[PDB]
Amino acid sequence: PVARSWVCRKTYVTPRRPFEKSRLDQELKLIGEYGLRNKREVWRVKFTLAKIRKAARELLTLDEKDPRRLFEGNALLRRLVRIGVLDEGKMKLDYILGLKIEDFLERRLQTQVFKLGLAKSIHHARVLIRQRHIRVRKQVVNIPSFIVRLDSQKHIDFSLRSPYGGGRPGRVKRKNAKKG
Amino acid sequence: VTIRTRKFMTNRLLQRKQMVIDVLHPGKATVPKTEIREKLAKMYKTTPDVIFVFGFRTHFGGGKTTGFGMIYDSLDYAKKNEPKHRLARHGLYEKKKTSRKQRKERKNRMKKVRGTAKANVG
Amino acid sequence: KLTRIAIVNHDKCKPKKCRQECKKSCPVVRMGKLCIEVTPQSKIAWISETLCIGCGICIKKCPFGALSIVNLPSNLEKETTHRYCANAFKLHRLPIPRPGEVLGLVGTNGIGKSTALKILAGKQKPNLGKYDDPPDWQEILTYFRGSELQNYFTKILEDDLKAIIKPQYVDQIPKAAKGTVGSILDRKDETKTQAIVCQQLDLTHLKERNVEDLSGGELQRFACAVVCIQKADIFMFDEPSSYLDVKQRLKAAITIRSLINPDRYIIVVEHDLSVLDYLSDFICCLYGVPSAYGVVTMPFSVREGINIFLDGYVPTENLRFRDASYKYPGMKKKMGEFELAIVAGEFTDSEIMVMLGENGTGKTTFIRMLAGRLKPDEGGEVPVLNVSYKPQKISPKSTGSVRQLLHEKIRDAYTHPQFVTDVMKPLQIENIIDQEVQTLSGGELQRVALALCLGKPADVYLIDEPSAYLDSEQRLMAARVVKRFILHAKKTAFVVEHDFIMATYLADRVIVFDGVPSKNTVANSPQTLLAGMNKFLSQLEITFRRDPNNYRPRINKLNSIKDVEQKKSGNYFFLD
Amino acid sequence: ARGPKKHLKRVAAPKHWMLDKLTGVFAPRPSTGPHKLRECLPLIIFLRNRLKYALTGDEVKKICMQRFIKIDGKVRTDITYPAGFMDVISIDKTGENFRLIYDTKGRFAVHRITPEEAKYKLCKVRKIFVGTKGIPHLVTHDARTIRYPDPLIKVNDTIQIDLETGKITDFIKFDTGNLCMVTGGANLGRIGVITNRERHPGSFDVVHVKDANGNSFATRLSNIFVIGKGNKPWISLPRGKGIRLTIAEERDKRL
Amino acid sequence: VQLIKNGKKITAFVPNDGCLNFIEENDEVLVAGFGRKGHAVGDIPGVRFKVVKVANVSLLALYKGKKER
RNA sequence: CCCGCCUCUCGGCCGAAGCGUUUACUUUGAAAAAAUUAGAGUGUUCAAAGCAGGCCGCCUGGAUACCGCAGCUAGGAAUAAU
RNA sequence: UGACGGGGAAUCAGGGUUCGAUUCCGGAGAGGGAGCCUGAGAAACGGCUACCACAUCCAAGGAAGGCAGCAGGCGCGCAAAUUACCCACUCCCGACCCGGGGAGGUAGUGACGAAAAAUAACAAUACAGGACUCUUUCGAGGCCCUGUAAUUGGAAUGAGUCCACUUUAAAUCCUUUAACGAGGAUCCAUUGGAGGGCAAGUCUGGUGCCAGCAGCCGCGGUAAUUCCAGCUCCAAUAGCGUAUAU
RNA sequence: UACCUGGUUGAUCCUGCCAGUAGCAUAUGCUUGUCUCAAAGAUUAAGCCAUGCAUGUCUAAGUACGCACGGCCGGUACAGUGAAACUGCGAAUGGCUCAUUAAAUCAGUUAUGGUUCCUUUGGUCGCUCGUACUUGGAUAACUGUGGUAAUUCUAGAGCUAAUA
Ligand SMILES: Nc1ncnc2c1ncn2[C@@H]1O[C@H](COP(=O)(O)OP(=O)(O)OP(=O)(O)O)[C@@H](O)[C@H]1O
Ligand SMILES: Nc1ncnc2c1ncn2[C@@H]1O[C@H](COP(=O)(O)OP(=O)(O)O)[C@@H](O)[C@H]1O
Ligand code: SF4
Ligand code: SF4
Ligand SMILES: [Mg+2]
Ligand SMILES: [Mg+2]
Repeated sequence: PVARSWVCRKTYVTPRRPFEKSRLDQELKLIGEYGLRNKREVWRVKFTLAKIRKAARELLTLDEKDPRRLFEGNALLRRLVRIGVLDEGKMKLDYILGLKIEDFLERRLQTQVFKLGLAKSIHHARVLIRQRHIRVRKQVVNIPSFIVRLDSQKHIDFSLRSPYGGGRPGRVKRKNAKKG
Repeated sequence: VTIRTRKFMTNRLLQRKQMVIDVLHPGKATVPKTEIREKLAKMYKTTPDVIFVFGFRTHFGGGKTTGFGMIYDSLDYAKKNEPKHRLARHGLYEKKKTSRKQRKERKNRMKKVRGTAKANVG
Repeated sequence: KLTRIAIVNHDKCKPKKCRQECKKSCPVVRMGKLCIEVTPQSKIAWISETLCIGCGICIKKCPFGALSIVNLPSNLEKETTHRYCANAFKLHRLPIPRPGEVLGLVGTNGIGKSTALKILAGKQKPNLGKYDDPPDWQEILTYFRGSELQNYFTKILEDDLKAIIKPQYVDQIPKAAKGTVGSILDRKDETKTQAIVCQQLDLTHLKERNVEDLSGGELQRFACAVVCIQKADIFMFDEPSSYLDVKQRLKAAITIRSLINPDRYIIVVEHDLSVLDYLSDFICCLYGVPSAYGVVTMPFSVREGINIFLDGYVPTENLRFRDASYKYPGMKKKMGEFELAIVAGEFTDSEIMVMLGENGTGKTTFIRMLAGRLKPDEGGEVPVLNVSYKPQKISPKSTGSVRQLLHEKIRDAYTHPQFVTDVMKPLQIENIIDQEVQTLSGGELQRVALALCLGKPADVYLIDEPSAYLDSEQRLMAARVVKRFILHAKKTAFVVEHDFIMATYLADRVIVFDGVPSKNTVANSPQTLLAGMNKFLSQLEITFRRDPNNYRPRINKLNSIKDVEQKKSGNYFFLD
Repeated sequence: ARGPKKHLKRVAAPKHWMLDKLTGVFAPRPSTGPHKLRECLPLIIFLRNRLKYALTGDEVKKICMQRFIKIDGKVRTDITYPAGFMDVISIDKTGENFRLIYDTKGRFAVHRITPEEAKYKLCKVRKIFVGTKGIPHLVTHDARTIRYPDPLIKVNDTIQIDLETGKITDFIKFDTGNLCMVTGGANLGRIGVITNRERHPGSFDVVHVKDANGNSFATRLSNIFVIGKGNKPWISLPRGKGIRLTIAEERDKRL
Repeated sequence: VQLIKNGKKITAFVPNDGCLNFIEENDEVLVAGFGRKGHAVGDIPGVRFKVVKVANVSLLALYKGKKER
């Protein structure tokens, strides 16, 4: 008898056919475009889109005025318009199934630091986030997989304690600015 | 540097005021609790060793620190109601160290005798 | 990894009726190297001790299951605490001390029993078996992590529990101690009790003689006083029955339990083990190969831990560490304080004489005047030829190794053969002949000094105190050494003993030292073994008794059913 | 188990106490008392988790041994004393009074009453019998035994007692047309006016209710507690007034 | 191999090149199955066991030169 | 999709009430231990989790659904047995 | 029966199949069996009485036993942790705000597993590509981009040492912050593979049906696409390989 | 994501099984920089166990003549703090494991109208027509003599209480 919780789940599904060249080709293209580190970072986004599509694929076989459909479809489409991968007009449940896997990779903080002009390449954006430079409305974020919903997409700035922000430049320059 | 006090409950049963401290210290380390007690005692028109704070967690990123603090009516209500580890953080109290295993061996050895001998069997 | 050995007991192993399934199932037999040799015309299976691999196949294939698997000890290097030097002794474990009770440590000599005391007293930081790169006290305190002792050593490091030891080498103390017993004991008391410590240890009759004045018995009991008055919590008593008679051994045992406050930490280490049932509450045990490695066992109780050790098989492990269970007139000397008036007694050849004394009775003055020294009265016998003499306290001063010292300074033309097969081969100084005599501990020092005193030819052998500084195992070895030597050399010898089991075994003839202990003395005319012990044990008012199976002399409780019914008939020991 | 139990784990506690999972292994077992084990609030829950007058569990004891807390106008030193369904929990150091009333989610609310209102409570009369030279007795749902009742009172009625004395002021008869509250099962907390009772020999009787919104439910007869006469409630009600809104209208009200 | 656990005798295959020479007789070896779950094939007849360890050092560590006997 | 033209004892223009061959089937309703599982809310820095939290003393969450079979219930009476 | 039952678990299109000793509930038992005392409550074993079985001390007259409680050792095994700290918590017991709790909380060993995520980034120069408004072709431009080179460069930062805070019974770890801390950033990522199945050599040296690889088909008998090595590459990546249940 | 691939022949279409592929748990091999969670003597032996520890308890309110401390600014039953022992209660919950057990356990369901229930919370407690201004005997703590090698063994002598 302990005061604990053992509740955990895995968040990726390893593919069945391991060496199919088309699967290796498309996921390596996603790794090289979006600045992911390994294929588990692709499979995790495939798992969250698969869970979303399984929820919509479960709701779509109901009569359209059953109240579970009318409540949970509105909640699921509201979360997808809130994170920004489904646009504001087309909130219908048939438009969940037209989500491509590149929607959730565009809303990561690494891709939204590269697309908002705060880095010179996407790999510079991930190494800028991981070195505690990027903050989102006065919370310093060290997670490159932070999915920026669009009431936080507006506030993306450099840190107040960073050399490319406010001041106090790092140990390389201040050892370098001691010459004598 | 800056104290903000979240939700405030004045508690007439245990004779105190209950609040949650916000501490903004954006260029500094986690501030000591003595400085928080001096700032809040300057805020609430009371003396600084009738007020007791605990549990300060600095948030991630260098930002605010948020914990609890309670302001008593007098020091005698503090000596009745406050926990003895929290008074012993102030030097008002000290515990006698044996602490648990020599007491247990003295408890299982004082069962072997009877009479006045329990005092003179240690 | 421990070596496992298959062990057969004699009972329930009747080999005629169970078709010899142990031999036919063994793998070592099924190449033809015979670890098991049985037949159906037999009374027992015999499993070999160096041909058993210890793999456990023979145990399950037996109809009347008689076969056990039993560890034999080895170099393990598993949870090592301290190793001394390169290619040197390795103390594997640390003993656990306990508040308010006495811990005894029994075992062989040279196994590390004094080294365990120096680590638990703050006197050594152990290097964890690493002698080049010693870890310092922070990382020592993370290696006893998860034990009691990384709290207990924290009390040592801030000196919250003070540790004073009694030294094992008790004879050397007046070299750093100058003056009188009254001054050197009483300036360092730091508790002004001064009343129990002498009366429980038979003192304040020795307090205006010098600290250099005492013989080895009185030298021993002074050091038991100097630890006991002191204000500390951690006390270690190194061999406290060395140089003492049986009556003072009980008084030393009682005073050690007078050092118990329930916050005090007392551990002791004994080799006598007939006052150990009156001295300790729990007993740890030290097995191993001597001076190659020693490990401490778990603590067992007083009556329990002795009978475990005497069979030599530890039941909490499965380890077995032992399979074995012509005329002289009487005279007056007064050195400076008191006289000894010897009564003129007879003397023989090819017989043995054993002095039965007390702590200051005159044994180490009577063995000097037989060598022709300190003779103030007219008469007293001079022997015609040169004499061998063992000193009580050997403070050696030598050059180099013992092969210069034994083998080329005494009998350079040797008397082997036959010298070594009779005398030297059981005495086992051929292993330590490489080591110099100056680095020696007290067990080897006593053992090497006997080799000259037997190895000298002379007519009367003055031998004193062989039971100092040795363990219980090689104290019956010394008895067959001296009995078979002098009754085949046809000469006679003076042997001087404190121990009860040694003095009972040899003795042809008995010289008793009567009178008041250390204030006026008389050495009596030589009596027999039967009346001589039974008179002398009436001077102790202490009665002995054989345990019936391992022949151990045990002492009766003072007024008991066995004691008063033995003191009635005056048989203070049956069959001397 | 060779006797009674004395402990109760946290995940086996009632859901409506709203406990955490990680504060500790155990939950407070209610003491044996007037109210049942699944249907009560102890004082240590009510002072520590609902009102937050005391943060840790020792301070609820430091509150209660100073003779501060009245349960039904009686000073209660047990910190695990069960209270529920119009026990009037009255604290006189701060002058507040609380009545334990289910809100429409099914949980015991912090719902405040007037200092003029805390001299009475309601009680469902569960057993009517005679005794001992014809003395009629009456047993309420919190096990108050009252001698000499009004002789029209029958089982499943509601009486109103004075909390100082313990004597019946007036009573409500069980009918259609009275306002009702459920102390019950899946429909716990809903308030409506009674429309029906279907009477079965040998089993639980089902009573159909119609709400202020007009949506209807039915529960077993042992779960029906009459609040008032007519459509007039006799107590202070919670702020939702017992109307269960669905998850759609509750989201729209939170919007 | 003769097993300690129940005393039956099996035939096991010591896998890699030159891994016969690291074995003394009367050693503890830890014997695993051959990979086909009770059927004995490969090109080796009537042998379905292979050796993983000898005297608590594994044959990969002995074989690569990472540990010694 | 819903009801109507085409049972009787009797209680304040009948709510109430004497009862009619059974069951299988279906649809609602009661009672169904929480934890886990789908699931709503909420930036633990994201997440796995957690039941918290929010605004300059006040406001507000700690929902819900499914839980097969057997039992209980009132609406239906095609298809199936008697 | 390698059977405690259930809430449940892993797989899963729908159906199924298999597992559940295991933190919640319910049962049963404290070596095997019995039989009882007290008590509201027991067939109690951190109670008693014997028998069986095994074991400890003995002055051989007698005495005491029960870890399937927390730690620990023996043994069996492929196979499982420290004889640590404390009642701060969550609660229980008591005559009780006040004492007690190896119940519990807290640390330690811990790649069973689960979530996050480092191991470089950018700018030069040189070379090669790309498309080019110019250019039938030689040849252009930072009049535009893409990659490489142990060929340079000064910007960022944590691993880590470690004053303090803060946490907390008292420490620790996390968070905050002060000083040190990166060129080959030697602060050097591994485990299996390259005939097909199955993404990746038609390379260089050895052995010549021997040694061996090979889950299957098969390779090996002097141009081995498979062994033993080097180089290159290619999956997975702080992990992956093998054995058995499924 | 409701999926297949190599292997009988000189070649083909098939029945067919082997081998592949992906989870998952138990071990084991090689490996290792950070950080939040986190199983862990079940499998074989419900086999054996050294040692410490795991259940005790006093309020204003059952009984104090232990100077063990201590007031009385000292003269009376006892101030007060209180070790011990008597008394009352708890030790029947918690913990641990899965050996027995296959209509047994257990689960939903229904019943006690066929029974008990310490404790809490309300009722009842001049309902009875028949030395009280308070009654008796002891035994513990304590004092004193001892036995037994050995135990949380207790025996004799002397005191004194009760919510015994
Ligand atoms: N130098 C001296 N000056 C004065 N007195 C001395 C001197 N040496 C010895 N004594 C006294 O003479 C006596 C001689 O002691 P003795 O030799 O009998 O002891 P012992 O027999 O060696 O004791 P044990 O044999 O028990 O060790 C001692 O009691 C001691 O007090
Ligand atoms: N500095 C040292 N150099 C070499 N050997 C040592 C050293 N210190 C101790 N030893 C060894 O450790 C052992 C300690 O023996 P000791 O403690 O005297 O055992 P006991 O006292 O029980 O007879 C000796 O055998 C000795 O050889
Ligand atoms: S051990 Fe073997 S040989 Fe000896 S008696 Fe038993 S069965 Fe016979
Ligand atoms: S232990 Fe091994 S070698 Fe010895 S008897 Fe048993 S099977 Fe034979
Ligand atoms: Mg020694
Ligand atoms: Mg002497």
